[PDB]
Amino acid sequence: AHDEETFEEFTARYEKEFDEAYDLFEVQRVLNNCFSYDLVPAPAVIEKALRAARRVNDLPTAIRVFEALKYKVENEDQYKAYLDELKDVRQELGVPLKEELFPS
Amino acid sequence: GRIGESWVITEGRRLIPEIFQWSAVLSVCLGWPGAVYFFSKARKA
Amino acid sequence: VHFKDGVYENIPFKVKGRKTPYALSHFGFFAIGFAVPFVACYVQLKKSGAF
Amino acid sequence: PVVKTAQNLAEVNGPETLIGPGAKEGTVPTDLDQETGLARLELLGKLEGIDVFDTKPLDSSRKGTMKDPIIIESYDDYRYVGCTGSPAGSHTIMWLKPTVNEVARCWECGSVYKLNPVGVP
Amino acid sequence: MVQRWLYSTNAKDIAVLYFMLAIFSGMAGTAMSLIIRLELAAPGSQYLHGNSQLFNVLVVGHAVLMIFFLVMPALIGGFGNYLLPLMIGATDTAFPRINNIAFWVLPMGLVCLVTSTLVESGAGTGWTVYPPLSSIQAHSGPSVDLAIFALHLTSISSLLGAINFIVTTLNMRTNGMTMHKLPLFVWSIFITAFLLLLSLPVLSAGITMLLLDRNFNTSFFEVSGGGDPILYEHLFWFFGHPEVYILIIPGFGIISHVVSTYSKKPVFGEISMVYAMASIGLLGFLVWSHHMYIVGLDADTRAYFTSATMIIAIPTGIKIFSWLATIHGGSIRLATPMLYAIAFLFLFTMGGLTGVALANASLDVAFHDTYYVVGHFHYVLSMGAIFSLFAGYYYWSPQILGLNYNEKLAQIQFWLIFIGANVIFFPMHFLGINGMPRRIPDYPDAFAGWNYVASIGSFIATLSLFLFIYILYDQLVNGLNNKVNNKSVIYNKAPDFVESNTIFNLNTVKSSSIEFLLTSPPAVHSFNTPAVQS
Amino acid sequence: VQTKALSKATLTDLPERWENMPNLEQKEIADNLTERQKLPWKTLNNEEIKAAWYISYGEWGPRRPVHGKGDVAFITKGVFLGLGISFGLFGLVRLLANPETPKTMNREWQLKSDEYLKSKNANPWGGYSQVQSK
Ligand code: HEA
Ligand code: HEA
Ligand SMILES: [Cu+2]
Ligand SMILES: [Mg+2]
Ligand SMILES: [Zn+2]
Repeated sequence: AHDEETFEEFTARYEKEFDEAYDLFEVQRVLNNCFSYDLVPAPAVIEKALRAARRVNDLPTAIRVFEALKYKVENEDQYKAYLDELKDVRQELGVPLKEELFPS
Repeated sequence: GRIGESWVITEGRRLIPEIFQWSAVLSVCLGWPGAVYFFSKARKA
Repeated sequence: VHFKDGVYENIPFKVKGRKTPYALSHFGFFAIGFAVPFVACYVQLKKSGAF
Repeated sequence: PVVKTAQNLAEVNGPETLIGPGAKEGTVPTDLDQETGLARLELLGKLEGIDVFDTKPLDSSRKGTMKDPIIIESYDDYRYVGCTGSPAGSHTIMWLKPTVNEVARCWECGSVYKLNPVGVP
Repeated sequence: MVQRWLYSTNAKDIAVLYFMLAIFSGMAGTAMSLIIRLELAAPGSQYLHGNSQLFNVLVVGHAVLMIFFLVMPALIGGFGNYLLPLMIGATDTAFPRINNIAFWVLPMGLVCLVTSTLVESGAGTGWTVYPPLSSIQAHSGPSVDLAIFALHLTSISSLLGAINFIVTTLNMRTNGMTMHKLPLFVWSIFITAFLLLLSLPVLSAGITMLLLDRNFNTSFFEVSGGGDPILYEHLFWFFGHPEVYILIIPGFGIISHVVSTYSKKPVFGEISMVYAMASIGLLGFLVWSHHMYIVGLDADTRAYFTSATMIIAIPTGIKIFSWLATIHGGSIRLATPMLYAIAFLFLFTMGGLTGVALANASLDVAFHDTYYVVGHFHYVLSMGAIFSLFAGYYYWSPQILGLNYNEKLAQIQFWLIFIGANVIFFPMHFLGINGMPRRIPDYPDAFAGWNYVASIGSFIATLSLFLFIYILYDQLVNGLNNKVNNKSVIYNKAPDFVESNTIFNLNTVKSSSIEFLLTSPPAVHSFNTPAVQS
Repeated sequence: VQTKALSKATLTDLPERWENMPNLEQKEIADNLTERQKLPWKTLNNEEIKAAWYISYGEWGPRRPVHGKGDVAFITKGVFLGLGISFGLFGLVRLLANPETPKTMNREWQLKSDEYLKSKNANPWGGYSQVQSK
């Protein structure tokens, strides 16, 4: 569809596309196709992406979500007010970030 | 955006150092005839 | 007959199994290519003046 | 030895069966009489109903992933397949190389392609 | 091996031979450019003492050899013969003996052009070989007859290749290639092969009229006797502008593909880009006399042609804007063909802007047969077609030859040819607007500095080609060791961000045309079965 | 609880160890890490999370950079060396050209040749002085 996609149609289409993946190629593929759009996705998309990366049982694609997002955002105040919205999902899912994992 | 440092400042900080290096690379991609004229004997060297 | 394919059976030069080094043929090709205008200049400079 | 000339597409047995009978002394030859080889094969096929050298854009109706792939057919061990989405023109054309021992996954559409390699080498 | 290289009706083993004559003739032509710019380095009779006829012979040899035996083979013949069957899924081309005779009548045009520069001092006219400078009264000998028989043979070669290309991409496409789904280099070779058979018949007619009023006593351009030399200027430049649009349109195709595949983005509006390229093709015939603003045309027809050459200028502009749009927002992996693709945009936009400075029929009276013109075409022809040629070789030859080159030597070769060719042709503009005419052996010694600067640059531009020759040698004897021992780049398309390495090794090549899915050096029967597409 | 954790010595210092490890050990710790990820994620120790991130996403193999480890210095050294080499070879090619100059090249001729110009006021507002010789 070459007609534009509003934000609600975007987040509903991609939530129903993150729910259906079963392999690892599918999760990374739909994650790349979600991040290589123009907008940054709302955390309703990305907590579902974290659950869909938990279903395949591999860790580093549940970390590169956070680093790709840090490359996505326009400053770090948006990044901090973002990351305190995905706090408890990051807690009980137990994934790390980059800056505390690789201190440099 | 809505909350954060404003887009005018956070893109001026990205692009204002780029203008001077663009001017440098254009002044040395088109201005080397001035540098070769400066040392020759036509400028009473 | 389909001619058999490899990494060195796509070019007219034989490279691996030779008797002479490959640098001889590969640089003599561009030596004669770079020296055909010089021999044109020589045959044109002995026909009119000197050299 | 004994050779007949393959009245339709069922009785071909190689390149020695596509000859056919010659014309007479006065009649102009028809293409059924004298044409031989691959052209005779295509003519006999088109007179039977089928046409050989099956040219068709591949089925991009369903998506299809590793539970049931998109099955393609080739007489060799590989077949270059240019995927263009779950509709006919969704994303730009990405070329995959499904072979006999590996499926081909699109990475932009997501569909997979697997062969039934006919072969007979 | 005699039946694989001398008879050889297979479009993969004809393109290698095309490329071999291309590198041979390009070496000969740049030896002539080195000799020209070495003699023009200082006023007073240098290395060739006196003898302006030898300099005229050298400049027509450089011009016609490097146009019709390097750029046209290594863009039309070699690259089209290797890639036009390999992108649309034909097993190989239609009329295979026709593009074998096209290649095999190239180097006999080359050997008669070489032996034309030896007999009775020689053809000196420049590549736009004009009457009555070339008629038998003012130029006696069998030299320019062999020099234009070379053009007859090259003309025949390029037309046979054009008919070959046109039918082999109008009929033998693969299963799903529609009329507008082809990659853009196929469309460039398509439109270029149309402009060849729509243009060069007029050229061959005009130059055989030149031959049979040289030797067969007719009077087409012999003026005392009825004719006029203005008719040759018309009949020549009616080919002479479509010839360079032929030489530059596959450059646009190559640059489109390499900026599409080194920025991980499709080209911005491929349909509008191919409409712009096709309109450039069908419009490049209507502006043939912008090389004849001086000879005595009316101001009304000069007004028409200076109106129409700017509408020639606009779709090249929208093509360059689409190139900026398709490299914008990408993930640009700066390898060595992407460097040439980036340099081509700037170094061709510069020449096109000075070209539309030339295109005003008002302004052409101050700039005609003047080194400003040399600065324009030695931008848009040299840097254009040959930076696209280098971005064709450094991008395709790991797939064709199957041997990976050295990377750091490729980047020093790019920066050496970029610096050492930007220092040559940039003082030509100052020599032009200060008043230096073309084709002089040398000059009144006022403007004695910019020629010296250009001559100190041409040695850099020659040393970079010597390093390119060493790149060819290091690729040919150290291909597998540059695969293994970490001197090269192996994947031209990098893995995306959130994709693992174990997942990149599944889908190795994310192409959009067929050519990077065939194995290194590809099989002689690649498409046994057709290559389906939806 | 079935699979065992990798010990410290098999997995220490892995971004500094991945390039010279044999290709039979790399498949083993790749298998071991991709089965260790099937547990709850909080019981994955902090020594092996860096190992998994470098194995799946590190700058090795496919993600190797095109300008790696000071090769920008090598290519600018090659560019300036090529400029110097071409300058020297242009000089010693220039050395063998022709012994004598045209006689109107030294400054003594140029002063007369622009005195003649200012006699007839040619190029009055722009430049008219011609010397260009030492
Ligand atoms: C193909 C077009 C082409 C190219 C590339 C060049 C490039 C050069 N030319 Fe020019 N030239 C002409 C076509 C070209 N020229 C024409 C048509 C005229 C007009 C003649 C007339 O009207 O009388 C002219 C005139 C002309 C003049 C003006 C003289 C005059 O008329 O008064 C000069 C002076 O410097 C010159 C010398 C050079 C030099 C030193 C180069 C250097 O740039 C050469 C260095 C080039 C390279 C190093 C390119 C790489 C070479 C390869 C072989 C790469 C191989 C790669 C593959 C095969 C993929 N030629
Ligand atoms: C490769 C072939 C080729 C190409 C592509 C061009 C490109 C152009 N050339 Fe050139 N030209 C030659 C080959 C070529 N030329 C040759 C061989 C000679 C010497 C002949 C001789 O011996 O006498 C010559 C010299 C020459 C002349 C003859 C002058 C004379 O001899 O007296 C003219 C006249 O109009 C001209 C004009 C142009 C224009 C307007 C373009 C345009 O096509 C350029 C288009 C590009 C741009 C316009 C820039 C990109 C666009 C934008 C950035 C958008 C904004 C731009 C605008 C709004 C203008 N050039
Ligand atoms: Cu033109
Ligand atoms: Mg003219
Ligand atoms: Zn797809």
